[PDB]
Amino acid sequence: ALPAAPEDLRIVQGPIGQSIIKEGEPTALTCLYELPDELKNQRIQLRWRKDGKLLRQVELGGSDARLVLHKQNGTLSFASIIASDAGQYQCQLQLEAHAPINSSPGILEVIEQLKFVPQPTSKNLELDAVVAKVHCKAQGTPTPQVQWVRDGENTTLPDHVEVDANGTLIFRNVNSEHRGNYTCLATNSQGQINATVAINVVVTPKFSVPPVGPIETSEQGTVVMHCQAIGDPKPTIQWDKDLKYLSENNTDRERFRFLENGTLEIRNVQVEDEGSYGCTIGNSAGLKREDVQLVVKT
Ligand SMILES: *[C@@H]1O[C@H](CO)[C@@H](O)[C@H](O)[C@H]1NC(C)=O
Ligand SMILES: *[C@@H]1O[C@H](CO)[C@@H](O)[C@H](O)[C@H]1NC(C)=O
Ligand SMILES: *[C@@H]1O[C@H](CO)[C@@H](O)[C@H](O)[C@H]1NC(C)=O
Ligand SMILES: *[C@@H]1O[C@H](CO)[C@@H](O)[C@H](O)[C@H]1NC(C)=O
Ligand SMILES: *[C@@H]1O[C@H](CO)[C@@H](O)[C@H](O)[C@H]1NC(C)=O
Ligand SMILES: *[C@@H]1O[C@H](CO)[C@@H](O)[C@H](O)[C@H]1NC(C)=O
Repeated sequence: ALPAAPEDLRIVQGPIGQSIIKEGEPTALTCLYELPDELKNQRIQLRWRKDGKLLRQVELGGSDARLVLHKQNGTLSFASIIASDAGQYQCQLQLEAHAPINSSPGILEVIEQLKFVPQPTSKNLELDAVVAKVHCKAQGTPTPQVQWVRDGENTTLPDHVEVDANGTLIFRNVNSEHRGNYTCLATNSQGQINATVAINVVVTPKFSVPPVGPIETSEQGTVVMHCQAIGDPKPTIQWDKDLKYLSENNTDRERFRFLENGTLEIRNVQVEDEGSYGCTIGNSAGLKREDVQLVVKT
């Protein structure tokens, strides 16, 4: 129950009753004011509120951003409208220790861009994964309907593929038939947008020929240890000793032979050659390692 503000302090041109603006467009809401000279040194605040919440304020009397409030004329200016700018706006002229002067409210409606939020992207699913999900959400005016189809010659979603009420594409017990290009369509009266994404099915490496040991030999003998892998993408193999990689850069080049088929052959075995040798198999999907003990008998 604060005292009323003086009559010469007033909002001359408040916001328009209703504005409709397209997302991406600039706009501005008005709050032209008259500030009498006998208050120029008082604490006077011009505030803009959105849905009842303070949004911008500037002191009018005593002591590149997208959304700014201009001191001289009270304009709330939007350099570019975004969907969340929609709401009910009101400006206030507030002298310290007095009742605020309230403008009429102004409704700001935004014609939203038809677009995905966010835009679906390509995914790699693990073979035999129990559940895998690909979200699809869009905005627009009105809110668009979202659906999934398969791209290409056969548009039907494979078995154990479904779309839930949120537009989420769901794969159950991922198998090789799930691989393909899948299209999310968002449709309303503004048109239709189409995000097609690659859904690949990958397989972490597995040993087809794992290293097998213990490998026992005598000094000056020759040993071989094997490593071959399968997977999708085609895995690479890498030899280590005690988790330290092995190559020509750190082994005797006339004794250690790294064959193309994954086999490691050690000629003229020495006592120091003993230890734990490992093969790591890897692709873009994952990694595995298996090790073997090399025993050198005196
Ligand atoms: C208020 O002043 C600013 C700064 O010059 C200007 O950009 C804006 O257009 C003005 N408001 C109106 C409604 O003209
Ligand atoms: C299209 O794909 C579905 C789902 O995998 C399958 O059941 C159907 O037989 C396919 N149709 C043709 C003509 O290949
Ligand atoms: C849809 O999303 C909401 C969250 O907005 C969640 O609570 C609900 O469980 C989801 N529905 C399904 C079927 O996943
Ligand atoms: C998707 O389309 C691209 C381009 O046509 C093609 O190379 C690819 O094999 C298709 N399928 C997947 C799973 O990416
Ligand atoms: C979706 O867009 C792709 C291009 O990315 C196109 O090849 C495909 O035919 C479109 N699908 C539909 C149902 O419009
Ligand atoms: C790799 O090739 C070498 C030489 O031909 C052979 O001795 C070895 O057994 C091969 N490894 C496997 C796992 O076949």
